[PDB]
Amino acid sequence: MTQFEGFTNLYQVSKTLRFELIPQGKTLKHIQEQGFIEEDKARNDHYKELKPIIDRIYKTYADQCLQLVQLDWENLSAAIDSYRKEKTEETRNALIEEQATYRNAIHDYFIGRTDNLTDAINKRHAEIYKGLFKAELFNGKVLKQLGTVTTTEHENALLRSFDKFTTYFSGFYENRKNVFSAEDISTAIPHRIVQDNFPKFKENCHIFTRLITAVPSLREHFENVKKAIGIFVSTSIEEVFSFPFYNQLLTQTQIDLYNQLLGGISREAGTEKIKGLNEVLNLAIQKNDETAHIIASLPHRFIPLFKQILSDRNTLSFILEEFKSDEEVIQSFCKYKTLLRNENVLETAEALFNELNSIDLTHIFISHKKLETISSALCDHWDTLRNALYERRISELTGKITKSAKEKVQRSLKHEDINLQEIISAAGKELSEAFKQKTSEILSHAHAALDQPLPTTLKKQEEKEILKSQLDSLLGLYHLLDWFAVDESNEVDPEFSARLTGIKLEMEPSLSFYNKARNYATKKPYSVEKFKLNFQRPTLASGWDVNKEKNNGAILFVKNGLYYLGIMPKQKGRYKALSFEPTEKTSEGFDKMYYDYFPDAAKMIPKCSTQLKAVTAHFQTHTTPILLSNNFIEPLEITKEIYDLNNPEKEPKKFQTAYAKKTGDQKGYREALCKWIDFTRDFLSKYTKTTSIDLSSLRPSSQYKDLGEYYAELNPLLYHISFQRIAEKEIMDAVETGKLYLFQIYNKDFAKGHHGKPNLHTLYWTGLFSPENLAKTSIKLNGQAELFYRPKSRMKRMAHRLGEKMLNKKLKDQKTPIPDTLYQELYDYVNHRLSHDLSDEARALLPNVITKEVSHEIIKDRRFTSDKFLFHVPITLNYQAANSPSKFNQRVNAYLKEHPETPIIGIDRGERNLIYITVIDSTGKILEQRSLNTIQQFDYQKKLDNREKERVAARQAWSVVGTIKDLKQGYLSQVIHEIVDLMIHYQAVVVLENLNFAEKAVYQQFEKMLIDKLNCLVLKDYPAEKVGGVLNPYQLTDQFTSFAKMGTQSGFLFYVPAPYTSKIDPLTGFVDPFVWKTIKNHESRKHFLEGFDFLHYDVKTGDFILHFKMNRNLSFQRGLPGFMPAWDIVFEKNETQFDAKGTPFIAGKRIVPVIERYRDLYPANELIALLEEKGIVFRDGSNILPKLLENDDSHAIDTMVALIRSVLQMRNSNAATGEDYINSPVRDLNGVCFDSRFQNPEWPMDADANGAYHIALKGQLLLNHLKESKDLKLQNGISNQDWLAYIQELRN
Amino acid sequence: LHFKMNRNLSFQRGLPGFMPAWDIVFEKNETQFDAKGTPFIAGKRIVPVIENHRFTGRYRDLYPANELIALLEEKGIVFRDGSNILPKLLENDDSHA
RNA sequence: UAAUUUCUACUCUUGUAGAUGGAAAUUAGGUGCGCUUGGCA
DNA sequence: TGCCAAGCGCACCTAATTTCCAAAAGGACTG
DNA sequence: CAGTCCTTTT
Ligand SMILES: [Cl-]
Ligand code: NA
Repeated sequence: MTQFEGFTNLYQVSKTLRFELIPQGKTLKHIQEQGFIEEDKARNDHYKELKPIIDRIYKTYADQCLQLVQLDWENLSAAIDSYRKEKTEETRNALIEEQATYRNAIHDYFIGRTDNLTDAINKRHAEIYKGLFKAELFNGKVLKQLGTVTTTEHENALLRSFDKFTTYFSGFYENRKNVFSAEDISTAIPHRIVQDNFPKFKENCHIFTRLITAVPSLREHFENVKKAIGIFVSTSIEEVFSFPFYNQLLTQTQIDLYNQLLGGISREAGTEKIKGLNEVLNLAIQKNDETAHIIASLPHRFIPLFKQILSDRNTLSFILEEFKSDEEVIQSFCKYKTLLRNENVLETAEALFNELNSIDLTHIFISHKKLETISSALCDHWDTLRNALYERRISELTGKITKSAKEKVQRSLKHEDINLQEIISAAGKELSEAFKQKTSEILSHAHAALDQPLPTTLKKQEEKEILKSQLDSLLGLYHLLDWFAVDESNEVDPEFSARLTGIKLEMEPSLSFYNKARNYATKKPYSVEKFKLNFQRPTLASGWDVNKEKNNGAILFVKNGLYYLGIMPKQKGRYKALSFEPTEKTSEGFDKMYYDYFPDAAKMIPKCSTQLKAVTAHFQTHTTPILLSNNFIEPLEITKEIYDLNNPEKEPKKFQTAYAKKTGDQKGYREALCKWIDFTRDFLSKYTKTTSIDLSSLRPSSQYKDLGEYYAELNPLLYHISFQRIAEKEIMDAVETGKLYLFQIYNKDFAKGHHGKPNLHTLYWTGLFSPENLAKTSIKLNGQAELFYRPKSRMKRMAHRLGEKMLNKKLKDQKTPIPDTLYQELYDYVNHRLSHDLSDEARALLPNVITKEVSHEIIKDRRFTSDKFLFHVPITLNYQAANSPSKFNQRVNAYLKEHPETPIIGIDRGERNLIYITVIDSTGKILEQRSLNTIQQFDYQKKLDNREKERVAARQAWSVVGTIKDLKQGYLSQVIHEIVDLMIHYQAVVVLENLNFAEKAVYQQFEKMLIDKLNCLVLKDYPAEKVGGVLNPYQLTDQFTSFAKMGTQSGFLFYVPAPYTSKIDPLTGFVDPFVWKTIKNHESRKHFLEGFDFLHYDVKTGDFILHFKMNRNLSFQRGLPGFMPAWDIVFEKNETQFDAKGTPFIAGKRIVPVIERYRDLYPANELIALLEEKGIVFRDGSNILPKLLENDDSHAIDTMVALIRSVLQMRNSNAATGEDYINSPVRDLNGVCFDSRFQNPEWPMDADANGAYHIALKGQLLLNHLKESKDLKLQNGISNQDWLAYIQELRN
Repeated sequence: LHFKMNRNLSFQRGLPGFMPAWDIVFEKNETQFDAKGTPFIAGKRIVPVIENHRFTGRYRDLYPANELIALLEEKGIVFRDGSNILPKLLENDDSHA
């Protein structure tokens, strides 16, 4: 049978380790003498200047190709339409095929293999493309064929700075292939054109069509917008939304024009913005007329296109020019301030506002657009002023006050500019005072700011704050002046209008200044960055192989449990390359690694045999075999059969499984497969690097199903590591003469005083060089290691000064933390600087604190107070396995069917908890449940919330923002740790919400980290040879590829829909079945009431019972009949009950919305109240519902229905009280209503816990349905109805 | 101490009155003289003496302005510049302060 | 209120516990501020 | 205590997805 | 050239 310990060595996992390098002997001196750090820093800067210049080549060529593109998009449109309407696998595969067709068509323009062009252009293109990813960039040929464009001397100086060193760009080359690729990859121009933007552009066409059909008036409105924007003059609005035009939307310039048709164009701040289509639509919806509803019911928002890869963005909107220095902003603003002084704006403004005290307030108007801003400023609420205006006008109407008249008044207030006399009359003299007070403040602060002198730089935050407040004050005055409606439509006092407009014009630059100052001041300062080291070796540390040591300059050593990196630089003088001679292992010295690798057979074999030039040149005009002798102890035969096998016309090769899919030649497949493997074995037997490799463990060629299976077994044999001893003399002299740079590879696990557990990464590294691993490779050392230099980034400041005492964050408990609010007090107290008497709570903790005097000076941020050499080195684990797994989920599912006792860990994002776990057994009973707001005695939820608020505050205060991703990782690392221990201890499935069905970041980040961890899980404590140790990692999730490609299962991890997991009774499965949106009138509520069979009082219990059949009130339901035909809904007597800990609560309590804040509500009590007010007999046990209905009192009906809705509100929250409970309105089989307030640990302790519990239980649904299934295939999602039916049947 | 009346409404008795804002003043604790000629200390308050928890038999003379000067100088806050003190008082969340 | 390849939390311990896939390229989005036209009874 | 919709501009922070993780063939230099 | 060492490849 299967076993949990059988989840290992299923696929390769690559990782990077990071270390510090400590130079030894005269290494640092030689590095300094040779001036390598400066040289490598200079390369880095040259790379950064050059990259944009070189990028100009790609950007131009790409646009030149994309301007010529003319495709027909109908077929792709159709495939999209098929797969959308019918959701099958065959329609998908058709779209995937079509997608790939369209991509290749776009790509054909780049490579010069498109029929839509002439032979001359296709010849020119292929010629350019042939040189885009080589050093042909740096020669000028590709720029010679592209235009008569040319480069400035400085640009040529840069290009020649990478002479004999163009390989520094060999990664860049890959990044740029990723732009021009035809593959289905995000980085690529074709993908962007085909799978990103075209769907959008298609959808836009559809939206346009449907809109102008429903509402043909829009056609011209849209055309008019285009006229007003001044783009696409020769193209009518119809053509813009036709497929052929999409051929004109492949270049950035045109995409931005398209986007601004949707988007509109802003001018200077304060001026009217030109509206685009999407705004015109929004405006039309917000009118709430008939045209609005028609539009609101359709799709009413065009989708902007994504940008073209690499291309610079353009905008027709106004861009404000930047300040360049502290000095420039201070001068400008200082001048503007002086202008405002000499102009006499504050004294005019004050005189203007005074004018208001004794002038006809009928001839002063307030802008309709500002009425609500003024309300907030001068009144309790934003609607105060409107409402007072409304109510006053209503009171002034003549005749019987119809509803239409009130309607008319409301409509008048939307547009009309209101005079100040009316505003005052409606709101009261209070308003006059609030106005005068506010104008005083704004003038007072403005005056203060003009008098207050400016700082000398903006280098300190205190200085930026001086700048900010002065701008704030001036902006305040600008805002105040902009309160007044000044236009000549209203009968404004002529003087007032002229004077206001005058000082408004003088104040207008405040806007411009405010924005520019912010845009400058909130810039982040150049922080120092580590840069790559090369030591004058273009292929430095590219790969470790003995045969490459003389080119790549990097070797490894071991000596007395310590690890060293050997770098062999190219010095400035003439020196013979350094050679190392082994000796007897007894002699003192360093053990040097001899690394022996033949990379991926699949590529290297053809590279060294079939794909040779001489081979290709021979088979071009010959059919006779060719025998290779060079690097072969005996000659290797290349026959035409073999050559043509790896070099076909046909798209799939005859030995790839794709030829088996495409055709039906299983004979010829396996025959081609055998002959190729045979040939590989012939190569391996003869080639110099492989001939001595024992391949007897390989099987006979004929027994391999796929080529991958073969290469999977082969590659593990083609890598070996051994050590030989070099004498101390050779090494020390090499260091002495500067022919060797020797560094200790270091982390804190190598400290003299290290005496604890090592970092996981240390364990990987030591496991890598362990004897077991050398004999049978589990961990491989990979090439492409990198060395970095990181300059000091902080100043040395010891966290101490003299005889300071340091206060442990935890008590002698070594468990209980000191409150955040008390720490500084206790800290200042134990260092005798409190400045006041100690608080009572501090004085209570005082006896259990721990202090440590400072004997040894430890440096804050020490690691960053001096330059460091860093080293990144990649490794691969589970090396014996294939590179990707096969049918990983099936293997888990197989294991699960044979292990029905498997427990489930539900994980939930909560409302009051970041993450909440509930572990269930295989019978759906809770083993454990807890919030993970606190781990290791630290409240991460509080720390995170505080840091998020700081970051907002920073943003608003033009202060340094900083990062929160580090704190998030800190937290999630602890969480991941605890989930991993639970999984291992329980051998359990883990179940999370699918987020496709706020604080969704912290949970998304979790998902990622959890999977990455479970892809390769090593537990420090476990021995190396035990499953879960370093040489046998656990692999419990499927190999992560992308979130895009992720399904509802990744091994032991499962995703389930969140709906109906929190607001659901744990004992019955009951959910509120009603849609309260559809209960809105006296009519709807009364039909709703008529649907219930009875409501009657039970004198025994004190409860009311309301009987409902699920087949009634369908109009008001969500179409989820679940499993139960009826429910007795219960109004619980509002009596005292006691929880497990002995704390009381009131049964049946609800917490309902107020929005003042929430209100306590006792339904049963309130029902009795209603019935007693109405005088309706109920204590006999009679049906109350006919009597409420026959009476036909609408307020009694409303109340009753309001009460029903409350009773059905299971979840009841109040942050203030910390209540967040579930109380079910229905009795379980044993005749009791669930209440989390009882604090029974068998059940959910709160609402968030209930969530996790049902997350877990949805997983259980998947495991139960898997068992019953005869496949190893998990069902695709869970419909809400299936869920409810499941859980309701189970519980009852 | 400036208070807008359309503010901190959670602690108000719901009696806005007529005025929008008040400049609450901590009067300097200097000597003033009544008409008869008797001296008194301006700004003086008479507050119950409180023993731990809730115990109040006798009363005591308090001088708010001077005690504020004490509290600021304790914590090294500069105030004779005319600068706003409120942000500085709650910038570090000192419970005593 | 300190030590780290680096991060978070710690300090019996000149260090502890857990985590940690790098580099390069690209793209998408978020938060904040400013502004525009509108909406809310 | 006022938010919300559609959108334009600026600052910076965060996340997702691609390539590589190489010895040796190939050939541009450089006396 | 013949060798060296950066460039490019499967
Ligand atoms: Cl829910
Ligand atoms: Na450790």
